[PDB]
Amino acid sequence: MQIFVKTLTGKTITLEVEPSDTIENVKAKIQDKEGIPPDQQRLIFAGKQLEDGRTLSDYNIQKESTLHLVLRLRG
Amino acid sequence: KGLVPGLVNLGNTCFMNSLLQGLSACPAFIRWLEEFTSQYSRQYLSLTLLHLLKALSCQEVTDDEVLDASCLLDVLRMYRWQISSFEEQDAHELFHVITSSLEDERDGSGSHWKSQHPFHGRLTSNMVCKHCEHQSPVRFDTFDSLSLSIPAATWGHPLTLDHCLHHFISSESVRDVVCDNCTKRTTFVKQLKLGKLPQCLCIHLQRLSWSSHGTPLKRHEHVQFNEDLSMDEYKYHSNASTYLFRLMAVVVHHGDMHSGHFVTYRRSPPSSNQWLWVSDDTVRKASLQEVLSSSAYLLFYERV
Ligand SMILES: [Zn+2]
Repeated sequence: MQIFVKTLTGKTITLEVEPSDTIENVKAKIQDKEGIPPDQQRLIFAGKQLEDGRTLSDYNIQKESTLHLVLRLRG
Repeated sequence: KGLVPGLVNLGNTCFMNSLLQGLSACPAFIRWLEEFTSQYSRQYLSLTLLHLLKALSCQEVTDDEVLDASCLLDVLRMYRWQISSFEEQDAHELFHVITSSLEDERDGSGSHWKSQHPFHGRLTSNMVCKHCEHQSPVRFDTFDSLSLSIPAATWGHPLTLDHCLHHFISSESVRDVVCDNCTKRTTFVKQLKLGKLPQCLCIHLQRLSWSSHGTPLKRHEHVQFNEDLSMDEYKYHSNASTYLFRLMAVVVHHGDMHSGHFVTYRRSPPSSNQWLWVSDDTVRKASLQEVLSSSAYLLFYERV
């Protein structure tokens, strides 16, 4: 299918994914065009921070869905 | 003196203590927790969370009172969020752990006549192909906070929360998306709006960007925000119902990307218009001028 990721600047990129893909696979695809390592990425969907290990099927991410990308600011 | 209890820092735990001071300063959130946990009088995250917030939402009962909130971290460490008990963490990531745990706890609860927690809102996403001008249908997704990108800053050019919000709501060009009319790809126009506003509005100002070189950059720029916030301009529908919000608390991050310290400005509890600077175990009176001059990271607004 095809999903959207709202990036750090607000610009929204398009990704080609499958419902069986893990989000570490998706974080890998965000790295391809944004250069963010997956361990530094936080992907949020429906108010939920997406846990590396699950697939897009467990979160029910369907076509034309918009994920939001934010970094981790420790304190 | 109208001072709240402080919270001990038992190992870089200011990310939790700052969030708890902010959350306890949101009276609608605490009233919802009391309503939600009232069914258990007919373990759980909500009971542990309410015990701390109820105590932090009132003036201290003893002079220089200090509480310990790591019982909360223990239960999250056991069941929701696998982290150490000593490493620095992001207060916004914790906010989403708490908010996800409460939605999961409510989905398993038996009193479904009760409302979702007040931070829960819904955003709209409209999309239209630029080639054929065929508007795709509306997509609503929920949100528990707004993560706003901080635009580029110029000397002498103010940087306002209203600007950050409008940029989050502005339309954009999205290239290489398949169309259902052109069958195709093509370039789409996408825009996010706000469908359902939450009674408690958490605003996350992204103080981490990505540099052109390939490393994170702390955003030190001051973002101007007001005690009063009108959200009418960002609604999807032409709703004639007004949406006025009032500032309850600010979570502030000092330091760089790796190292840092979280602090919180919050209103004093009525047993009003008096403000507090809370840094873990230390609570001081602060003027509204100091609050509005802080470098906000999380902003907690409550609808009036
Ligand atoms: Zn088209």
